[PDB]
Amino acid sequence: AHHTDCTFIRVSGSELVQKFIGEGARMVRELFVMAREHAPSIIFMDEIDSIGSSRLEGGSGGDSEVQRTMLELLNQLDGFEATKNIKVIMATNRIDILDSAL
Amino acid sequence: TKGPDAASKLPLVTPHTQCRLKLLKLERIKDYLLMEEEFIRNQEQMKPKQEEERSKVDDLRGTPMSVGTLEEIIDDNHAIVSTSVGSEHYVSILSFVDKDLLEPGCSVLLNHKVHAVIGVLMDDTDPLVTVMKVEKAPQETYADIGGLDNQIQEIKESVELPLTHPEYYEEMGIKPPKGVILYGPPGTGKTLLAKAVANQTSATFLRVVGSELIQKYLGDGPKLVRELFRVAEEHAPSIVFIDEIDAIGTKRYDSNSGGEREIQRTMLELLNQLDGFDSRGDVKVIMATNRIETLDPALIRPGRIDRKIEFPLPDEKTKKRIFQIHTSRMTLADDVTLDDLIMAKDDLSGADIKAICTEAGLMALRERRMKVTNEDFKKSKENVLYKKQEGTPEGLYL
Amino acid sequence: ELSEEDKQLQDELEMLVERLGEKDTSLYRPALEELRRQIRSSTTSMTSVPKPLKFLRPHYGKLKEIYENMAPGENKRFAADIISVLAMTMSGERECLKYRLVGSQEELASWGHEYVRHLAGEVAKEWQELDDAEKVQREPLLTLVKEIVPYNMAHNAEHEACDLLMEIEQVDMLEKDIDENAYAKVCLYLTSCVNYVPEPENSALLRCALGVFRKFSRFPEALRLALMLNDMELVEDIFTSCKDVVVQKQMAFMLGRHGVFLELSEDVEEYEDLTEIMSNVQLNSNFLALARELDIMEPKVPDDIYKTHLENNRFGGSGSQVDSARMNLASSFVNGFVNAAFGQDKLLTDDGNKWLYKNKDHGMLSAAASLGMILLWDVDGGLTQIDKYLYSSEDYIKSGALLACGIVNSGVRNECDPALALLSDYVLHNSNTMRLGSIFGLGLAYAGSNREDVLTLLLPVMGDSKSSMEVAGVTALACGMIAVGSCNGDVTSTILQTIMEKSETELKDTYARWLPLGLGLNHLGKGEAIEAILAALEVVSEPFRSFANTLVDVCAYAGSGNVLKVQQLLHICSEHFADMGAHQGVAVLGIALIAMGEEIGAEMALRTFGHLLRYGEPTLRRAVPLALALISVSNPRLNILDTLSKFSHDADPEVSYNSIFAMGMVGSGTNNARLAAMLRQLAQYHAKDPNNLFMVRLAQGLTHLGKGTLTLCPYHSDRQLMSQVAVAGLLTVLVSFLDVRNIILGKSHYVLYGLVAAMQPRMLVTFDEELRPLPVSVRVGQAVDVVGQAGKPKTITGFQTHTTPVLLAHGERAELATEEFLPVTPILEGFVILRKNPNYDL
Amino acid sequence: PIRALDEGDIALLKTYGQSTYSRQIKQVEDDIQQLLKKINELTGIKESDTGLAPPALWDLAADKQTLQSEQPLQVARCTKIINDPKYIINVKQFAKFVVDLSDQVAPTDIEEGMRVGVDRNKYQIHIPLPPKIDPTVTMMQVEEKPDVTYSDVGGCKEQIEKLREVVETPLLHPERFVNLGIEPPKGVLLFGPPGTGKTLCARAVANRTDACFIRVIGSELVQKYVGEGARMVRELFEMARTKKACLIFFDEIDAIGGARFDGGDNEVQRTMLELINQLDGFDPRGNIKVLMATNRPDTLDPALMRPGRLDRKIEFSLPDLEGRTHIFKIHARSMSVERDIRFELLARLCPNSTGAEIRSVCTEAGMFAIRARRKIATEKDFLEAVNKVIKSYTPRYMTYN
Amino acid sequence: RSEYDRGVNTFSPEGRLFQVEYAIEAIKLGSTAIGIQTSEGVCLAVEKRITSPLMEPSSIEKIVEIDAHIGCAMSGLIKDAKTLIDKARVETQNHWFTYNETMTVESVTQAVSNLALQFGEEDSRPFGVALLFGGVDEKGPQLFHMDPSGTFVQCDARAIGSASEGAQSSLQEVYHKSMTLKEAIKSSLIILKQVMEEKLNATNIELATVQPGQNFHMFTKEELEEVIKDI
Ligand SMILES: Nc1ncnc2c1ncn2[C@@H]1O[C@H](COP(=O)(O)OP(=O)(O)OP(=O)(O)O)[C@@H](O)[C@H]1O
Ligand SMILES: Nc1ncnc2c1ncn2[C@@H]1O[C@H](COP(=O)(O)OP(=O)(O)OP(=O)(O)O)[C@@H](O)[C@H]1O
Ligand SMILES: [Mg+2]
Ligand SMILES: [Mg+2]
Repeated sequence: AHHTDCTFIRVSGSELVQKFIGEGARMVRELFVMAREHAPSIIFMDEIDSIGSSRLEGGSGGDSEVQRTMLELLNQLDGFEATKNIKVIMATNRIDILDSAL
Repeated sequence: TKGPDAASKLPLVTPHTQCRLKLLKLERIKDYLLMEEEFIRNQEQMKPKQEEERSKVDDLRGTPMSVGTLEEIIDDNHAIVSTSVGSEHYVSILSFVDKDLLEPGCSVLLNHKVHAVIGVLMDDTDPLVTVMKVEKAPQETYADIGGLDNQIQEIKESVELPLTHPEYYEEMGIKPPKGVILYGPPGTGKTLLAKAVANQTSATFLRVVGSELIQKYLGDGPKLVRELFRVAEEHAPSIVFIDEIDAIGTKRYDSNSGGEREIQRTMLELLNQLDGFDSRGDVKVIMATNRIETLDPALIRPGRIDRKIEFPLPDEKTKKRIFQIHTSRMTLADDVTLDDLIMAKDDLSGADIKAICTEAGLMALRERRMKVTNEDFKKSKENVLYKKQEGTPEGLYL
Repeated sequence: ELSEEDKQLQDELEMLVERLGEKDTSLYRPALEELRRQIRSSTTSMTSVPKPLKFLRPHYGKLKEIYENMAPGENKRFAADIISVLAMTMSGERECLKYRLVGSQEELASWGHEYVRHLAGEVAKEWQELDDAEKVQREPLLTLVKEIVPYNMAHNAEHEACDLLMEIEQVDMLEKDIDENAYAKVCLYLTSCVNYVPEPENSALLRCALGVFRKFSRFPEALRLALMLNDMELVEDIFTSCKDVVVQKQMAFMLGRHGVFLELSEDVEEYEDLTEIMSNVQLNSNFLALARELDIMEPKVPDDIYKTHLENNRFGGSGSQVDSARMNLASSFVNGFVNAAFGQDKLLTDDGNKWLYKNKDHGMLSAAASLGMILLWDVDGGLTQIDKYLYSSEDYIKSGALLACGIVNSGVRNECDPALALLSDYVLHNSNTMRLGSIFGLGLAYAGSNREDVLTLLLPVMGDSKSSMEVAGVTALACGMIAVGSCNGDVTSTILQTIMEKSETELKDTYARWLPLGLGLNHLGKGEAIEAILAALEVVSEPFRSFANTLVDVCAYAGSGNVLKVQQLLHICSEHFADMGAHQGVAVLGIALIAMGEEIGAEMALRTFGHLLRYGEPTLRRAVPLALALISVSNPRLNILDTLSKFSHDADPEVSYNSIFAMGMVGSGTNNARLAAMLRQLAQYHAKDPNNLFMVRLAQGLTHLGKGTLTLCPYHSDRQLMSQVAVAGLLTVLVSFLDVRNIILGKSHYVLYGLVAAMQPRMLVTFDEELRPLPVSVRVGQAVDVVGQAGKPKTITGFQTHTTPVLLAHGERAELATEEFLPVTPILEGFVILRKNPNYDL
Repeated sequence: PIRALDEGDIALLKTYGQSTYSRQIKQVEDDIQQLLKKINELTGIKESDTGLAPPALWDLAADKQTLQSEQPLQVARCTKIINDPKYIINVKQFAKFVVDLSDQVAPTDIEEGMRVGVDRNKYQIHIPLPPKIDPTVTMMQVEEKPDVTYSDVGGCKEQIEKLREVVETPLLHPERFVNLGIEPPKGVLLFGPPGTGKTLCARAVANRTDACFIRVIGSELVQKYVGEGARMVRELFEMARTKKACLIFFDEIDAIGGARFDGGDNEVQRTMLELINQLDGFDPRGNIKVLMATNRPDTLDPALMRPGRLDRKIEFSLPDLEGRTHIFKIHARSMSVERDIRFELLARLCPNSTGAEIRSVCTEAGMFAIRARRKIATEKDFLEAVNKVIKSYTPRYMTYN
Repeated sequence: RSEYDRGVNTFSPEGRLFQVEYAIEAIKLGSTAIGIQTSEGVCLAVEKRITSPLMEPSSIEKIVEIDAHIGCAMSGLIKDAKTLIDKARVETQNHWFTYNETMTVESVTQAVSNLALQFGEEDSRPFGVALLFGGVDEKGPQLFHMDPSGTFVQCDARAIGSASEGAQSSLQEVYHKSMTLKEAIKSSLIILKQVMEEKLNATNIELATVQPGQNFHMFTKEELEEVIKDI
């Protein structure tokens, strides 16, 4: 972030969780749209363990909403629309817990 | 009618390699582009009645013109229009408005002062839906997929062939499959086959994430789904691609949460639009999920998703095809025997058979070489295959 | 920074360059030698950045001055070589080339691959900058190319060699430098680049390609390029140059498919068999066999085609009892085109005369023509079935009978030529219509014959002032069709004299628009001999002068793909002023004509035509659908069909007529269910206006032509072999169609039969050397390349193993999936001779 | 030991290589993108269609006369009449006003509870208006019979007979029930595995309903504003009561009829409670036979499932062998199939498959027959389709025999 | 049902034991077997359902010799069928030993049901196999059908296996009391061909007959072709 000469949007672990359903996905979409507008840009997602954990089934146990935010992020980083000049750095301990899609 | 609003795309250049034939092709395309630009720039400038009627209509209309909802039609020159703030106004319908389109629920255009109806808003599509429409078709065509032939054939028969050659289906008497689900491990070619279909297809292509269909407000989700499918129907031949379906298609279960029950309601609206009362029309739905066991059985039942196309991890021939596809641009050396990496144990996917290529290129850059070598590829494989931790049993079985 | 070896090398190199300060005996030679060794070792390695080159940022100005002053021999050359290698990276273009030119020669390969590529680029740039004023600097560049070309040949650099050779307008070196292993790559590259590169360099490139195949003895491809240039002597020479009987048969069949009939010599073995094959007399039998295989031999009824049962019969049993002349003509055209080429029909062969009597003048003429239009490619049977109407009670039916006889013979040539004998005593016949029928019969039967007897007989027809204006236009069209794409000198002079002798008062008429049609048809595909034509046409007064000039210019460059001429046409269209609108209509048609040459051109012309349709004026909008139909003939592109459907309901009538005709032409023989449904819906919508419904039925007939077994594409053999007769007929139909009310819907409904001159089948029937039907497993798919410039035949995809015969749609290519045989011709279209593979053992 | 790149290295990498045509091609591509953007901006309109009638249709200069003379009137309902009489009018949400009629209207015309127009300045009542007819509720009607009849529903003779006894027989022939003193059930809950054919039976009933058929869209009933869904349910049931022998179809009733829990759904729960009292409770519903469908009956609130609101609970079980054969014939009637197709074997090879899977198998057989250019689908095509549709989605079968 | 169907010891609200019905469903996954009882004798026709040409056709057992006069047809689990067939053989041999007479088909079916009845009576799971017992006894030719529940009832012509419903429906139409062995065999082969996925030939069906006087005769490769020739 110091020697970057480039937009360095930061995202913490729980900033994309949100309470109201669909707020996480909307926030991720706005973040990526803003990064593309300010392109080039680097998105740092510290503690990606929060959102991006191994996917759990439905039912009361599953978190679901964080799953939707993670799916939105997955499509954004690699989906129908390919990002141009947007590099994502995610730092997270326990590499083995992150789902095998992120 | 409002026929397909197909995405625009420039023709494809075959040489790829920077040969003068590619230069000629690009020069010809640029010449035609400058041709169109000059023609349309001269038209208005070179240009020197209806003006009176337009001026009269615009002077009667005035600005700004409010957009309101028509609640009822009382007479042929009177209607009840409810402004955006919820207040109903008994406004007068002016002559210059086709009474045929004036139906309850339509978005009427009203004078700001007298509120007299002056026009009917046709599109009035939800802005969160008009974004989904694919205008610039992705450049990834079918030649950009290694293998996945059976899958390509199935997807073509579902979404591509029916438009181009409907004779076969009409004569056979079978309605072409109008729903396909793409499921398989991550990085197999699901979104790719979708991008290729969108590129080749001539029908309007709508892209969704399975997370944008969910809205914070209670009734915004089902209404957004209804608006999306109505827009798809408006353009008769359409393909709707709901990637990450497993975001909202999770198995319905008794949830003590409005969030979950709202998501379930969105899924129910989706499955009601897909196959329920009233026909779906000529809209084809393509869905992708790296998890099909967690989808509601109703959503993936025959009738809604008619072809559960499977996308397995690439085999030897498919892996060799994805190495040929992702290394064609690269300037490979003479000793690069890709078969060594192609062998693998069982778990090399396209993403890797591409990140491997990118890593080989970067390692060639490290040694200041633009031509990769076998050592570079082996190092890139060793560096980029570190995905799974164990995923294996012990030395029990013989 | 730098590493230990890095700084050591940089310091050593700085010391080496510094030792070039003063002029002791033992410094220049050792320093120069060591610099040469280091540079050669660095560059003659992997593409790694040449550390010696990167470290080399000294100044050679003192080195250059010493170079000029001392030792103009070896030391000067060594300094020049080092400086040129250095400048390979820096921007010393002129000096970068000059230091190698005047430095030590040695050899380009000794330095490095990238150096050779840079030298080739430098040579190309200098040659472009070097004009013809001085040839002194020309020879050194030729000498450099002499070695550059073999390097690219040896190190798999065919693309670079071809680019360098055709960039310096000198291609003949390939005539000797080509190799057996690389003839395919060079041939494919030049064939691909021929279309996109303009004249006159296009002519030289085509001739050099011909030379390449001739040197390699590639006869089919050499003949292909000879057709490219339309050089008849080249075709005759290639015919002479064949020693192989099987290749002889295949080439004769291919040239028959093109429609260019060369006079055969009895000396050639199997003269009778080759002539009969190239006259496609048995093509009727092959088509009937294919129809039997597809079990679609049963004739379709126009009532079934219109699907009147399915349409919402709002007026039941009362709204369909009126048989007007126009709907009768439409139904005749349908029960023609649809059932055409099958040689049978359940309503036309048996009830022809009773149905014919219900028409008036032009309508009955068209019905009589469709009489034979039912049976295409069946010469004797068609003539037997049509003679009864040829002896019809009404003498006016005779013209339609002649039209039907010509259409039956259309696409098939008989050695004894019945049509000429029939018309010999009738061409001078006083009544206009019967002579018109005879001439059209000759044109359809003898499409592209270029037989001097027909032109000589027509010359009295041209000089027959007694003939009416419509007869004059028909005669001009027939004389053009006889010599389609030939620039017939005698016909050229005849039409020239006729048009100059033409009077303005009798020129203002709408029927005077066919004379430029004939001029272009004779001069179609040859744009190097029309400047004098336009100069002569300048005599005629405006505004007809402008229309004639534009049409002649367009037909001069038919398919040449000239960007500049399309630009001039776009300029003409862009300016808004009838005849002035005729200028813009012919301009749009020319845009389509020139753009049709290449896929990129057509795809971009689609956007340009849409833009000028949504911006254009009534004349431009009217001409737009015809241009789209010409661009994508028998290529039912979904986008083009969608745009035509969008504009089919336009308030302007003539726009609707043109859109419906374009729909019919584009989907010629496609049997598109979506297109058929669209046409049915349009027919239901236009049930009130007789003309819109009539031409909707016309579009249905064109779309169902041959029951999906006939294609009107003017191109062949992977959609590149343009059909001269087909293209000429297409231009005639289009020019007659820009004004529909007077010609198509007026007193000249018989003009639409001109397009039948372009009629051709699409099929994949495979035979054996004996020509018997030989079934074989054939893969079918679209020819879409998945590689770069590897020179592959499009890497057929969408494979579908099918047993021949099979149907190949527009742009659809199938390959001989069985290595048991090797085709005489690389393509797989129509009927082929499956040569049993000797190399492979069962 | 990896070393970073320098400026000279970058320059040589981007120069030492292909540079005779690379620069030209790159510039051509960039400028072609620029030209495309320029063209798009130059046109960049796509004039949006507005409801402007053909020029001859309006051609009116008196439209300005009516605009200047006529005045917009706010619509409000007279809650009470005061006795010169005074009228209390509720202007929807604006405020409550006590206004008096203009001379144009007579006092007898305006009655309490009638919605009347008022001028925007003084709020005087100028004209009465017809009672509100909700646009969404009115569009919720069918008014277009779907083209699926009872002959297209196979394997459900008992279920179809019960459905007709519930929604059709009591309406067509009330005598058979009145004579024996039998009150026909007013509701049916079609619960079964997804794709079994509940919606098809609903469409058939709507096709031969010969009455008012209302398809209840689950989206509209769930509204953004609090209390809007209950209002929509109350308007729909009133519109059903105003008609004679109406039929309401609550498709996917599990969308809103979830089990109450303690905010959760809350608002949807309130709408569900509104439908419950409408269906059963004070103020008898009337001649409104409610049709509900759901593939998950266990999530419904017990109040909605009690046999007082959904009197007859029809179970759409997986078709038996005869049902599967009839379904195969129904879906293969149009298919160009050969005459020797043993539909019994195809029925026995789909052990537990609904009608939707049978249709999928038929379409797959047709597609297989289309793959190889054959216009007749032989029984082998059907067998392959069965393998692909059911079996697709040996050692295990080794034990069985 | 999910909470009451996890053991033969639990009673469903109907009173149904929701584990025996699952055994019947399991028997529904076997190859079709048909048995017709006529005055002349009893005929058993089945479907081979060969999975690979490498497997020995005689290895898979559908019709077995429980005794010289009673034949058994298997349809369902291989293990349960083998155990029940071995128990039937042992019971027949025990009856012959103790009583010096051939046990009646009814007696052998009762003995096999006894083992099919200990489905959890404290001296496992129900035997998921249905056996069609056909043979001739002192009462004449007979055919007996058994289901995993242990219920056995005399059947004139019973079809069990994958195609039980259709085979039985057609048998009802093609069965009469006065049939002879030849016509019964022809009808059984016709029905099997009707309800057989693969075209009938000599490698996918094994036909067994037991007539009075003669013993259990299983048609051999040559014999089967002779009968399939006309059908
Ligand atoms: N079979 C393939 N052929 C060619 N390229 C491939 C293939 N599979 C993957 N790729 C490349 O890798 C990328 C990742 O594949 P794709 O986008 O289809 O993933 P996906 O299957 O959608 O996975 P996810 O579940 O993460 O969305 C593609 O965009 C493409 O560039
Ligand atoms: N019993 C059946 N007979 C014939 N066709 C059937 C049958 N069941 C389903 N289909 C076919 O499947 C289509 C879709 O089935 P339908 O929508 O009726 O299922 P459903 O059980 O109502 O679905 P869900 O429970 O998910 O709401 C029908 O339009 C019809 O073509
Ligand atoms: Mg994806
Ligand atoms: Mg339903």
